[PDB]
Amino acid sequence: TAQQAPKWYPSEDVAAPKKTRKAVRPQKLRASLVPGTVLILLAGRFRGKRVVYLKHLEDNTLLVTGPFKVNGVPLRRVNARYVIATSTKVSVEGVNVEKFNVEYFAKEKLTKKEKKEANEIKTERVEDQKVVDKALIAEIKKTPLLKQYLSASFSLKNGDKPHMLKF
Amino acid sequence: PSRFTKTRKHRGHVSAGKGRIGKHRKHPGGRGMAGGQHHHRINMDKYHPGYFGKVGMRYFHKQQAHFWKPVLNLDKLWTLIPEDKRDQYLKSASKETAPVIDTLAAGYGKILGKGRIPNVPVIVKARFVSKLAEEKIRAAGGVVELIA
Amino acid sequence: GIDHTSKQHKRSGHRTAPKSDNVYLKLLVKLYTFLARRTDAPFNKVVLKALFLSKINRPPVSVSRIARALKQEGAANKTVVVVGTVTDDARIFEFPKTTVAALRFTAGARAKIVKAGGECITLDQLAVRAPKGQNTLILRGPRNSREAVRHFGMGPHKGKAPRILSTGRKFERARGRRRSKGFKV
RNA sequence: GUGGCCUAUCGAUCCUUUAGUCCCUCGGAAUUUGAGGCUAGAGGUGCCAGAAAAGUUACCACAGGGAUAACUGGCUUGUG
RNA sequence: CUAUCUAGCGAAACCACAGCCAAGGGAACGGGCUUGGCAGAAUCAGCGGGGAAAGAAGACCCUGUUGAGCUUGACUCUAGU
RNA sequence: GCCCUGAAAAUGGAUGGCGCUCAAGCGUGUUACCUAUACUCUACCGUCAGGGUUGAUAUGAUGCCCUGACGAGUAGGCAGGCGUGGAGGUCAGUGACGAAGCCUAGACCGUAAGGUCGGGUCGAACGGCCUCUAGUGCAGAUCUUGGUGGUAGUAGCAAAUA
RNA sequence: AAAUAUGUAAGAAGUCCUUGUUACUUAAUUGAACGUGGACAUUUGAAUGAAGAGCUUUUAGUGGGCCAUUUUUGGUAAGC
RNA sequence: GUCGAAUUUGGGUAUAGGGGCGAAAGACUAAUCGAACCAUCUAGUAGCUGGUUCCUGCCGAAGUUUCCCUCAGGAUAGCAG
RNA sequence: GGAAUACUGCCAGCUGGGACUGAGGACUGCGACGUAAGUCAAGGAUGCUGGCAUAAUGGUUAUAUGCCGCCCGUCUUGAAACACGGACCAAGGAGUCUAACGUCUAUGCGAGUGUUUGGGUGUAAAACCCAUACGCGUAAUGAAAGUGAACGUAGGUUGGGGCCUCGCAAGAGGUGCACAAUCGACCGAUCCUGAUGUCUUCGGAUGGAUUUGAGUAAGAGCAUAGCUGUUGGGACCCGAAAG
RNA sequence: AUAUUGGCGAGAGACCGAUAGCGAACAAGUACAGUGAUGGAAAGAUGAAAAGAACUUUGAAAAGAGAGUGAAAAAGUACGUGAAAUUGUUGAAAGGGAAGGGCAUUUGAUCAGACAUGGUGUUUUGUAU
Repeated sequence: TAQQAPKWYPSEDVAAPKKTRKAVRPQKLRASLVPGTVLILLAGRFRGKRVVYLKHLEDNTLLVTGPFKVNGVPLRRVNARYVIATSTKVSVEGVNVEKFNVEYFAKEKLTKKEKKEANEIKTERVEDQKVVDKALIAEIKKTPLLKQYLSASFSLKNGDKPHMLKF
Repeated sequence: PSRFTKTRKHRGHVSAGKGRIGKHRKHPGGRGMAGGQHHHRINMDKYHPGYFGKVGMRYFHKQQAHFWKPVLNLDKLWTLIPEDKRDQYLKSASKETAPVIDTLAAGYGKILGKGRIPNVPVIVKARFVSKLAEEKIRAAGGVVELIA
Repeated sequence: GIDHTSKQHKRSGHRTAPKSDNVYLKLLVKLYTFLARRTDAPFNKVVLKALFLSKINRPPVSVSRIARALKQEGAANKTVVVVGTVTDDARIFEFPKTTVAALRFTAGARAKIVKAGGECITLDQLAVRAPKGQNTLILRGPRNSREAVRHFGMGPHKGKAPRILSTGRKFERARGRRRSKGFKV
C-alpha cells in the first residue's frame, strides 16, 4: 500500500464539558439612566437624534421612542452603551408600557432561498406608537422648546470637547 | 556498520569532529612507539613501566614443552572422576577399593593444595606434587605414586 | 535570568527500562514495577533496579556462596534470590535442600540443587510465593574480581596491573620495576 | 652522631668495569677455564629527564608565516 | 596610418554583490555600517585620481628537526693509488 | 566657581545632526513619563525530575495522565529522526484507463530535515512499513569534467607605396 | 604593625566509668594502642543552604589568548 | 660592430645525464639546466596551508601545569561529555 | 487652653471606568449564604443577539510604507574588511576497509568456552552434523634453577542495602551478600635462624623480618556482533622541493 | 596435496550503470601530440517497423508554410525524455548614486476549507423514496 496504518485510532465519543459556574445576574444599570430621561443616539439609522427612555427590558436593552410624531422615531429597543443619558428629565407616569417585551420585536428570520433581487409594517405596532406618543406629547407641551429640542438633531462643532462637555 | 557511525552525523559540521584549530593532520607526534625516551616519556613511565631495558638470562632454542607443567589443585581432583561413580566412591569411603586418578591422562602434570578435599582415601598417579598436597592426601588416608 | 547552582536537565545518571530487547525480561519488569508501585516493600524496588543491570553488574553466583549464606544462623529455611545466573562449584560436595530463585540456572547448578532435594525457580513464581519478600535473602556477586579492574587506576605506587598482552621476561620487568635499572615505580 | 649549623654544589636505559653471594644457567650427561645472570657502586651525557655532528649560497628551491623584520598608516613623543 | 562614424567579422584579462562623498568608529586608510550631505532615465568620446585594479600560493626576512648546489683540517665511508 | 587669553595643521566637518543663549548649556533637586529577548501572570513546545494508572471490554505500559522547575552557546560529546543506491520480508501494493523523472510566485502536514496532493510534459517501470547493507546527503577545496555569461556587437581586423 | 585574603575545630567514628590483650613501655597493672561491658539521643551541641551525596571507567576538543576595575614591574611613554 | 679571416655555413660523424661540451657566462645540452626528458618505486613524507556534504534536541570548554634538539607540535594533569 | 489639618502608615472599607487572556472538558475537594431545600463569584466562560455564509476574515505571492538589516566560508585575540577563496549552472567529490587491541553495551554458554584448519552431508560457495587437538581462561612468583595458596564457621573490627524477631508506629536487637577502609593468616622472591638427620657435605624443619609481587582468601571467563577510541597500513581528500 | 591479476573455456554476484565501471559499453591502445622513449582521449539510446516526409506553393538554393506517414513529429538522422545557468517574445509589477532580506499592515492578483448536519417531520412525489 501507500501509508501503513496507525497503531491506535483515537476515540470519537466526545467528552462532555464540565459543569460550569457562571450564572447570570441581572444588569446593574448606571445611575444616569432613569425612565423619563432624554437620550442621544450615537449610532444606528437614528444617530445623533434625541429620544426618550421608557423601560429597561430583560435582554439588557432599553425601550425608546422619539416620539414618532416628532422626529420619525418609533417604539424601539436599543443598547445602553450606544447612547448618552442627558440631565434632561421628563415625566412618563401614566403610560401602560407593561405590554412590551422582547417577543414583541420578533424578526421572523429570513431563509437562504429568499435572496433579494433588488428590493410591510404591522398596524399593531403603528397604533401602539400612536397610543403612547399622545400621552407623551401632552407632557412635552408643558415645558418650553422641548418639542423642538427633540425634532432637532445632535452634532459636534469645532471646539466641542466631549470630555469637558456635560450632557 | 555505517549508518550508526557518527560520520553520518558530522555531515554539515565542517571539521568532522576533529577541530578547527588542531586540524587533524597525519602523524604529528610520531609513528608508533616513537618518543618513548622523549616526548612520550611520561606515558611510558606512568602506564608502561619497564618497557625500556633488558633484565635477565637468555635461553637459546627455548622449546615450550619442557616447561609443560600444568597444575591441578586438590580443590577439583574429582572432576576427573565421572559423577557416575563419584558418589559411589564417596559414600564407599573405604580401603581396598580406593579410586585411582591418572592426572597425566587428563593433561595435568603437577598437584597442588588449594584446600579441603574430604576425608576419603584416594590413589593418585602424578608426575610432580607439592608437600602440602601430599600431606593432605595421606591425612585423608590416600597415597601418591609417581610416574614419568 | 537565573544563577544556576547545579546543572540543568541533568539525567539521574541511573538506569531504567533494561535496554535489552528480551521480551521476557520486559515482562518481569512490567510485573515487578507494579509490585514496587503498590506493595510499599523495598525488596521489590531492589529486585527491579537489579533487573536493569548490565552483564558485568549481573555477575554470576555460586552454590558455594549460597551455602555460605545458608550457614548463617536463622537463615537455613530462608529462600535465596539472585538477580543473575547461578553456577555450580565442584569445590564442595555437600549441599542442603534449600529452594532458590533466579533468572538463569546452568545445567550443573540445577542438577546439584534438585539432587539435593531443592528446587530452582523463576522470579515469576517467586512473586506469587512471596510478593513482599517474605523470608527471603538476596545475594549479588563480586564485581572487583574481573580482570579489567586490575587495570583500573594504573599509576605508580598503586599495584594496578598494566594493560598488556604478552607476559614474561623482557615485557615490563625493567626500568621502573627494579632498583638496578634506574628506579622502581 | 647515618657527612659538613640550615638553605645550592650534581646525572637514566644500553655498553664496560669492580665488590658481594661463592648463589643460578651454558638447555644430550659431567669436570675445569670462559661467557652469561642476580644485588651495589664507578666510567656521562652542562642543550644538565640525557642525538654521536662544520660552513656558505648575491645561482637557488619547496611548504608556510603578517604568530615575524624591511615602507606607509595608527597609539607614543624620548630625541628633533 | 590609426583612433573616430559606417557595412561585415568578432575575441580576451577580470568579475563575492557592485559601483557618489565627508567625518566617526572599526583588524587603527570603508563602496556598503552610523550620522550628515545629497540624489532624476539611457548614454558618446577622452582621461588616467581611485577601485589598497589585474598579473604570479612574495624570488627580501623568519620558521621548518624540508631540500639541493659549492667548499673544508666538520662526522662516517669510498673508487683509485 | 563659570567665561576669556594661553590654544598652531594640513580633502570639507561634526556635543550624532539641526540648532539652542532667564537654554535645548553648567551645578543641584522633586515628580511625571518612554522602553529591553530582563522581572511578573497566562497559554503553547521540548527536556529533566518526581509521581499515579493492568481491571475487566479496545487498539497502542517504550502507552495514557498529573505536578513542578528549566530552556543562551563556538570547538566538542550523546541522543531522536529525514532523505539516497541496493538486499531479505510483507502490503495476494500502484501501474499504458499512463510508473519514474521534470516544471509548477497552485494547495496541505511537519519546529525542521523533508513528505503528500492537483495541473502540465513524457512514456515503462515504482513505491509504503519491519529489518540488513553502504562507493550514502555539498555552496565552497586558486577543486575536477562539461557548459554558459557580463565585459561586448566592444578591443580591434592599420607594416611590405595603389 | 593592620585591612583583605588563610589553616583547624564546633561531637555518636564523641564524652565519661569499669576492666581485658601485648614479645612495646614502665621502678611498678605504670602507661600506650586496640578492645568487652555500662550510662549519656533530638537543642546531638553555632547560623544559613543543600539544587540529591559519594564513587568509577572511558573518550573528545584545547594546550597562539585578549580587555577592563584595582595592586604592581621595566620603560619618557604607548591601543607597549 | 665586423666584413678575407681564430671567417660564415650545409651534409656526414663522435661525445650522453653527476655525464658531455665549454675562447669559462655556471653557459648550452630539442622554447626544459647550480644537474635534462620518459616511465616506475609512488597515492613518496609533510609537526605546514586550503576544504571537509542533512535537521532538531540536551550538556558544554581551553589557551594553564610538568617533560621533550621543545617554542607553528606532542605526551601528561586539568576543564567537558 | 482646646481643636482641625498636613505628613507617614493601616483596613480581611466601599466604588466606578479601561486593556489582555478564557487555557481545561462527567462528578469527586476546599468553602460561603441558607432552618432546610438548595443556591453560590467556591479545583480555568457561560449566556443573549446580529450580519455574512462568501474570497468577507484568513493564507500565499509581488509592490508600497515605517523601523532594523554590511557578504558568505575560513585562519584568527580580533573580519563587512584596504586579509585569502569565490563570475554562474549541472554532475562527481573528502574519517573508509582490514590485522591485533582497550573501555562500555547487548546475546549464547558458563569453570568452562570457541562447529566451519578439516571430515561427513547437501535442494550445493548456503544450510545441517562432528571427532581429536589447539587457543584463552581456572596459579602465581622469581633473572633462573625452581617452589607453589584454609590456624580459624576461608578470620577479626567499623559501616553497610535487604531480610528475621519484638513493636500500632516509633524505633530496639539478630543476621548481615556486594562494596570501601583496615589489622592479620597463606603462596612465591629477598634477608635471616638453622631441628631430626647425614655419601660430612647434602638436606632445610621451626620461627621471624620498617622488605617485596601484575597474588589465594567458596573461581568468571570464552566466543560473536555494535558505537567510540588506539597503532600499523596510501589511511579524511588534494598538495612539495627532492631521492 | 600447494600457487596462479597471464592464456583458453564455463558459471555466478547484496558490484558499476555511460563524468561511474578496465584507458576503451561505439572503427580504443583508435584519432591526436611528440625527434623519441612515451603519453593518450571524447563519443551509447529516433521509432514496434523508415513507414526517414510523396505532392503543392514562396525562395536562386538551403530551408519555410501547407499536405502526409505515424499511437505520438511536444519523436524529423542537430532525433528517448529534455532540467539549470543563459537567452528571446508576451503578460504583470516596480524603478531619484544599487538590488536583495526580517517584523507588521494596506493595495492588486490568486487560493483551500466549512455551509448538508441527526433531527418535530409526512405540508410528499418515484410511495416506502
